[PDB]
Amino acid sequence: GKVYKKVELVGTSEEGLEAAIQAALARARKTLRHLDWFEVKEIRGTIGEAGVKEYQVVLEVGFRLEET
Amino acid sequence: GKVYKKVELVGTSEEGLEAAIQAALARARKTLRHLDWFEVKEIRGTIGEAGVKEYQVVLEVGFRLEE
Amino acid sequence: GKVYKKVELVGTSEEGLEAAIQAALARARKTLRHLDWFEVKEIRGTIGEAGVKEYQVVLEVGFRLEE
Amino acid sequence: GKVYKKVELVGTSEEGLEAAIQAALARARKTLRHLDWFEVKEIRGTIGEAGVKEYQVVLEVGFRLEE
Amino acid sequence: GKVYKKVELVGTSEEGLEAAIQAALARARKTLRHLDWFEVKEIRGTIGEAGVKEYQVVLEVGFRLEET
Amino acid sequence: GKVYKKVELVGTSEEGLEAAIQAALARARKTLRHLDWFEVKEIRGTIGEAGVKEYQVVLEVGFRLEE
Amino acid sequence: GKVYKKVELVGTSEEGLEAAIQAALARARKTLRHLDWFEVKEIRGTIGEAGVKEYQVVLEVGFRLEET
Amino acid sequence: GKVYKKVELVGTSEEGLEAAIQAALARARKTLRHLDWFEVKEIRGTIGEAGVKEYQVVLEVGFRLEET
Amino acid sequence: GKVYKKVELVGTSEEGLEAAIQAALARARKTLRHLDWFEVKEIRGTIGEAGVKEYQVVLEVGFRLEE
Amino acid sequence: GKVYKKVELVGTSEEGLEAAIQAALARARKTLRHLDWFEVKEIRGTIGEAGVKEYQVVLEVGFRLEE
Amino acid sequence: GKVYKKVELVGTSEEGLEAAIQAALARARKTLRHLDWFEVKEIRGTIGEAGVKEYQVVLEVGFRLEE
Amino acid sequence: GKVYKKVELVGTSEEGLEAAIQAALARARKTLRHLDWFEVKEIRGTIGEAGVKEYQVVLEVGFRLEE
Ligand SMILES: [Cl-]
Ligand SMILES: [Cl-]
Ligand SMILES: [Cl-]
Ligand SMILES: [Cl-]
Ligand code: NA
Ligand code: NA
Repeated sequence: GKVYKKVELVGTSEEGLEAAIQAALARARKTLRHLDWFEVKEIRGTIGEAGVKEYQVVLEVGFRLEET
Repeated sequence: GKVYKKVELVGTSEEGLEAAIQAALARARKTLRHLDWFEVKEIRGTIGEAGVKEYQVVLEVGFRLEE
Repeated sequence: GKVYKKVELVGTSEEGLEAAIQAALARARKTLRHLDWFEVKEIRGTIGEAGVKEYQVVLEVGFRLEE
Repeated sequence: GKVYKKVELVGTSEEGLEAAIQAALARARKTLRHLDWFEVKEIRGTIGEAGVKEYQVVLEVGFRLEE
Repeated sequence: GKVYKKVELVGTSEEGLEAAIQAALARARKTLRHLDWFEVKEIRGTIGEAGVKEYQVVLEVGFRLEET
Repeated sequence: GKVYKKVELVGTSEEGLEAAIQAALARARKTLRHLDWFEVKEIRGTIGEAGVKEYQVVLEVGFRLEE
Repeated sequence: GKVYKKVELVGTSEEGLEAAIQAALARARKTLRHLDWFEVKEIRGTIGEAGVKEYQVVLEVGFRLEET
Repeated sequence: GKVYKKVELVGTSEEGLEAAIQAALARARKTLRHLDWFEVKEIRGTIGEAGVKEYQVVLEVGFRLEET
Repeated sequence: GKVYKKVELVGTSEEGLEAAIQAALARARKTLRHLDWFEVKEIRGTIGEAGVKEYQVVLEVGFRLEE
Repeated sequence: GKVYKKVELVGTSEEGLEAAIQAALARARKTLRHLDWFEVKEIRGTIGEAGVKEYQVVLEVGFRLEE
Repeated sequence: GKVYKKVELVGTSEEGLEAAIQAALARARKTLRHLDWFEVKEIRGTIGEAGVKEYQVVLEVGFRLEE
Repeated sequence: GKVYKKVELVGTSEEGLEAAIQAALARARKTLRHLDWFEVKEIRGTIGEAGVKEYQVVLEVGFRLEE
């Protein structure tokens, strides 16, 4: 029947976790069609003088493949 | 001694991770007594036109059992 | 030497596990060349009134990269 | 707002994997409402004179909770 | 064929691992029928002035379900 | 009390999962005594022109050791 | 070449995940030098009358070691 | 240099964990030479009317292989 | 808020599992303050002529940090 | 902020581990831009008459995506 | 169809990783026939005054079972 | 009675895996006494113009504690 594909991305953001996630999805939408779900694999980040510099969320984005 | 039980729930929310966790805890409080701790197992979600449709957090809720 | 690539697909089917795997592989053949092997990562599915609605097999497909 | 609950069951059958899964779902449908999805956690079984005696599929059944 | 259900419990005890396990099983038999097997998932505990305060054993208890 | 041993085998087959499992158990029966249970660890396979060429199921076979 | 060390901390906060993480990092910078990155290992918490009492984020903090 | 081999065994005992472990080692000593170490993989068991019927410890036994 | 630290120790003992855990906690108490909880990660050991030479339990010890 | 993508490759070589890794990176450089980091997931290989025939290293290559 | 067996070995060497793997495989050749592949499970070692004393590679060796 | 402690380090080197491990052990020897063993947890690295820029090996170093 239907077949999906999953790509692994790493969204980053200085705002927070949800922001990093949306950042990855926003870019995914530019080149991938039929985005359906995502799964968080890792949550990490860089440290600056004020604490967290950047949040980095590693996630898998699942999307439906078309006919051909 | 004391004995606890753990149940696995998946709280959802279009707002955020904390909201999804709270949603699951809110519902848990209605039928389970002595809620003590939770452990997040998975974080996933669905995608819509604006990006994240709903955040889904799989978590285990531990509570103390009576008698 | 030789270098391979692995892509993650999710084949579905209402018939069974083998069918879901085949579905994923059939679509893979359309856009990928030199498909060599697959590894099943997860087996899950949706539930309907008759039980299993659709079986969903998450798998990795390995194929030889050209050049 | 929505909240789901997952329970772990072990379906068994002498027929095969799919049958063992259906067996667990069939029994689940008797006491649980709004069955949505299932995840296979382990596949094991017992051995008899003719090979596989009984297939045993440990799976999680997710279902939606009423507010 | 037969169907089983597994529940996750945490048995505790100041005496030891075996005691913690038994404590969990003892309570399990008061509300669950047809207990067949258990599986240890975690072993943790709290620390007191004399070392271990209480042992905590997270385990899954498997029991057969009645077709009703 | 009693003691068991577990060996890891990989059964293969062009027909399906159950068949690959059976193939491993069939061969295990020829040199091992008191076979009791099995656990599936991995499910993988090779790809051919028609899709799945061979299904490969890695499993652990548990058997009682004699004293 | 360079060598790094990782320490495991648990930051807590009644506000949220990002806050818990920052709390851990804030304390980390008082005794550790050259903090470079962090990795979330677990997310758990305690439950109170209003739901989440406190969020607990277990994380690893990586920092560069000084050759001395 | 040296090469070791690991076999997986399941020791059982009604006494307790340590007992099940020793049970597996005792039998291992009968047919395997140069036993060096063991690693516990799983701890499970059966349930009887008095609680735990049998403890079952799944472990790997490592031993040194000889010349030929 | 409060911040904890976790250290990983491997307590040993020729007596048993509980003893090995205690051995690690005893030593921990000498240089670490505010010990709160422990988590067992691994259970292994060495083998001698009488069977188990020494039990080794890898565990993490969590304690609250000051200021 | 920025977004990265990770692809899974398997580099192979008859000489060793580093060589297999390099082989994967060499090929990755031909079609992927902004390669930043890699992570080794698995190390396996084939066996021949002289021992190791080919070393196979499965790794993830992370690279920055352009906007 | 064909059935394979996997045994777990631990090769050691003071020279390096590849050497430890080869050591395990060389001894394997002495008593096992039809060695086909290996999978590295762990990489550990002992420490001496000069740093690494011996590298120890835990691996699984797959081979075709006869008949 | 004996108690060990494990610390997690990340050794780096542009030479190779073994070198990165030695780098971590070398630095470890400067502040830690009774280094006994090490376990490799991850192998990763950075990518440069020529392929691997720097190998990074995350490992745990076990050492014996003084009573
Ligand atoms: Cl791709
Ligand atoms: Cl329940
Ligand atoms: Cl430290
Ligand atoms: Cl054997
Ligand atoms: Na948040
Ligand atoms: Na004990």
